[PDB]
Amino acid sequence: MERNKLARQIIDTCLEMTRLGLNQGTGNVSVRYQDGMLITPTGIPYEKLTESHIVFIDGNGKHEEGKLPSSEWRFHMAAYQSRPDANAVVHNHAVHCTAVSILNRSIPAIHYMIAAAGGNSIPCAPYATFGTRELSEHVALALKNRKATLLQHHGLIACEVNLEKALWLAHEVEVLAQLYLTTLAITDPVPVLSDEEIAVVLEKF
Amino acid sequence: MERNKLARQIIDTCLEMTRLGLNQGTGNVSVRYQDGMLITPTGIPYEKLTESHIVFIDGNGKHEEGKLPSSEWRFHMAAYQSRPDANAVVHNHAVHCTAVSILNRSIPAIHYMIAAAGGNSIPCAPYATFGTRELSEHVALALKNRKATLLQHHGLIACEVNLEKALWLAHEVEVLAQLYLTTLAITDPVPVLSDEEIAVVLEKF
Amino acid sequence: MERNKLARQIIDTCLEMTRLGLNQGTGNVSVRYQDGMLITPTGIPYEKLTESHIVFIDGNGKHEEGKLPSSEWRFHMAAYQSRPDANAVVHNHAVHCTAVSILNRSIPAIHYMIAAAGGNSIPCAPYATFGTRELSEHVALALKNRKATLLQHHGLIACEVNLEKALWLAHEVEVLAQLYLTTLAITDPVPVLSDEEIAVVLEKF
Amino acid sequence: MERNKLARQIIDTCLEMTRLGLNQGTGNVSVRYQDGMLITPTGIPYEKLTESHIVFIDGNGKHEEGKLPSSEWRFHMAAYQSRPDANAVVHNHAVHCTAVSILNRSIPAIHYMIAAAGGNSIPCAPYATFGTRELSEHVALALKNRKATLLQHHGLIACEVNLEKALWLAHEVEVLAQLYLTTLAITDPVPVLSDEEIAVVLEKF
Ligand SMILES: [Zn+2]
Ligand SMILES: [Zn+2]
Ligand SMILES: [Zn+2]
Ligand SMILES: [Zn+2]
Repeated sequence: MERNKLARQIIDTCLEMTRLGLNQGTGNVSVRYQDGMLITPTGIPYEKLTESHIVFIDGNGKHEEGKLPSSEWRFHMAAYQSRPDANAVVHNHAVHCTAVSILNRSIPAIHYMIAAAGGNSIPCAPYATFGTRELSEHVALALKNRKATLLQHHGLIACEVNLEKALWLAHEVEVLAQLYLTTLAITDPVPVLSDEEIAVVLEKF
Repeated sequence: MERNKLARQIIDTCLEMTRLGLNQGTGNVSVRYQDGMLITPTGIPYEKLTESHIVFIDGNGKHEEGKLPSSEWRFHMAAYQSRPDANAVVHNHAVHCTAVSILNRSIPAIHYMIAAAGGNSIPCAPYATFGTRELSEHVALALKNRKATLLQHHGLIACEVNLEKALWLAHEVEVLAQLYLTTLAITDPVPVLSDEEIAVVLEKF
Repeated sequence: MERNKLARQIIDTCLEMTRLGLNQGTGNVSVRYQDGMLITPTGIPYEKLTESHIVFIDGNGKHEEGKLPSSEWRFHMAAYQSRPDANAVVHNHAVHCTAVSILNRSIPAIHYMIAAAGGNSIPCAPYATFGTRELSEHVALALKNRKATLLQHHGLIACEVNLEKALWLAHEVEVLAQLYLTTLAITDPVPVLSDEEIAVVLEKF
Repeated sequence: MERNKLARQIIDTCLEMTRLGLNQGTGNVSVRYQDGMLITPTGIPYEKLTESHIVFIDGNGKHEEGKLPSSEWRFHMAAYQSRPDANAVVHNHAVHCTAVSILNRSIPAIHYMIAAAGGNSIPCAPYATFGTRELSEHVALALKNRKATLLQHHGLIACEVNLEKALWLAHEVEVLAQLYLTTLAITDPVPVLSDEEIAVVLEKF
């Protein structure tokens, strides 16, 4: 659990994300570490990334000297304080999720895998300018009882116990997003599973 | 026809499936073997899979010691008992097929390749919680006269004589799914080939 | 211009086609040769293809001994007799083109690249069972004044002077297909360029 | 900043563009150089491109002897004269952008990344035959206060300080295009961010 092993995984998650069709050189990834977090830097294209580029931001919000952390670092810190169990955070502007956040809609229970994020929906937190404390509060309120949330006019945040499951979850919500937009263009509303049905699935997971 | 050759093929089918855009670390593949089947395990990402991870489940539903078979193993066993000719089963949550299963619609004869699954349609079996005996019965009734079926709010099952044709068929039904949703957004109903026309194509295959 | 050099190119065109997202192990490719043509065989997956699998079919429709030519060989021969200038033929079931052939619509002049196929449209020939003489006649009538045509409920045929341009053209018509279906879901009709405008573009090419 | 280093980058941008899903052997790339520019040649498929194929066109519009510059070179020269700060130009026929240019619509502020191109929109310049002086004037007027523009019934032009950012920007506008068409099929108008909101984002960048 050294710093470089964690930094290598961050980078591999970036590469993997790009390969899955979710990143477009616009996302950012972090892990919980010591009293704060390790995050991707702003400005460096993912493919030029080396272990030594990863940035440490302490619990007070102070970042390592001579390194610029991602421009969206503040809602990574908000996630870690709102959800003590989260150890990794994945943010991207995946097209389908983002398109659903532009309609300012929550993703309802159109598929039983919606339970991976913890309930019968994927919420859409309200718009606030990237990098602000106001955006950070909306994110913290949306992650109180869900592991993933849309961000109106912006994209997605997913958190989990490690980077593997956070990427897995991020991908699953982009599939759910795609399903909802594809079915919504044909019929409105979209048929959903009942709350009873989701409660069984939750128990089963 | 040793166990490892069959296990290697299962793994290659997983890899291939992921490369074709159908799997997203959510499907499961099996082959008929001895008195039961060889299936993919639950919990291991496809890329960490080795021959020794594949799980044997006998005809009584008893799985090898210290191995966890996929969570969806019961409808693989239902397929093998409903269709004696099936020797391999491919299940995934391919986006277009799944989107059609959310509208709870059958895929009708919009293209002459619908005959690869054995008739003039791809049915949609009703919803039941994953991993249950009730889901297993719906699957068994849907595969009685077709080689592939949608599963409402869930995804797809395809079966054939070997893994090569089962993957081939699974991919073909995802193309058919895509065609139907793309045309359905423009016009409802979608023009179909007549039953007479499908009967000629069937004979020809 | 030996037989093996031509057979190697056929195979590379198959591989390339699959890489571009047009083939799904359902198309077939040919080249004009001697008094007939060299075509891909039926039944062999593209990746197992070797120079020695390619099939020669003479001008009388007689194929080499102990080799099965593609099941769709007859409209390849129809193309060569209807268009003396065509030296290669590419057929596939590319999703967007096929979706447009299911609406039984011609692709009109929504983009100036429609002139690559020779006019102000990409026609849609009427349905007839694959592999028949009736299908062959519709194809021959559609290619009289165009280098590419849709085939209702089926897919696409493109022909050109060599395999490079036939694949290039096939890809361009799949892009045109995608543009038309994407715009058609928003507005019906789709704005087009006037015949005057297409006549200038034609002259320019 | 030798000529070959610049020629190598042009080629890599072509390759990269094709890998991102934007090019289809139809775009063209240039860099500002000496008194004119270095551009891709017409007729050579991107994968056969070598440093020695790149063409130099002076400020008078005279191209190197025995080399044919792209057929769309004139609006590359128009870009360089309309925007002194642009050092690289990327043009392609990316499907979503092109589909939006067929509806002859501007892309409005549906996402905060619209500010990368310099304002609250991505304009759509009017149609004129490829390769003409009339097309060149529309492009010059559209790039006066934006770094990217759609071209009605045609595709996209993006310019920036270097090739890296010009490709990055071109990709971002294709994502914006996709978002707008996907949301437009569900609801018309598409919710946008207010001008006040975009003014803050602009300041922040
Ligand atoms: Zn963001
Ligand atoms: Zn499943
Ligand atoms: Zn065909
Ligand atoms: Zn162009």
